[PDB]
Amino acid sequence: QHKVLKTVKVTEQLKHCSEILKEMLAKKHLPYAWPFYNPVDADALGLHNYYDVVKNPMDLGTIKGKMDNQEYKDAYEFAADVRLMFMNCYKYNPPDHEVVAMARTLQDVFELHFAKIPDEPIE
Amino acid sequence: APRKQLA
Repeated sequence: QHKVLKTVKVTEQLKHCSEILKEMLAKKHLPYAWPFYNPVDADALGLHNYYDVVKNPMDLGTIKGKMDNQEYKDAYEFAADVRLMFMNCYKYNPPDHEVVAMARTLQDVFELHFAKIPDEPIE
Repeated sequence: APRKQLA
């Protein structure tokens, strides 16, 4: 075989993912990332229809928790949760909502960083 | 319809 072990590359890639998550949680992005630090509080916000339209809520805090608990089998799985988070926002809010603009700015950060993970994501 | 209000 030789070369690098697949389990090692996956771990390296998940480490890059952790670093991307850390980047997204930095104070630098606070102006447009804060709405995604925690789960959306439908109750406290009066969004009585949030869990109706959004079947799988997601947020940076939860993704951070799953990463810390070694729950992602690979980078694609991590990416899916990040995109789910943005998808939820685009689906629940009106296209012109201020939070949508913030999501897209934060997604600009994510996509540009994720894509620069050395080589291409392994399964 | 409800709408989220960011602060």
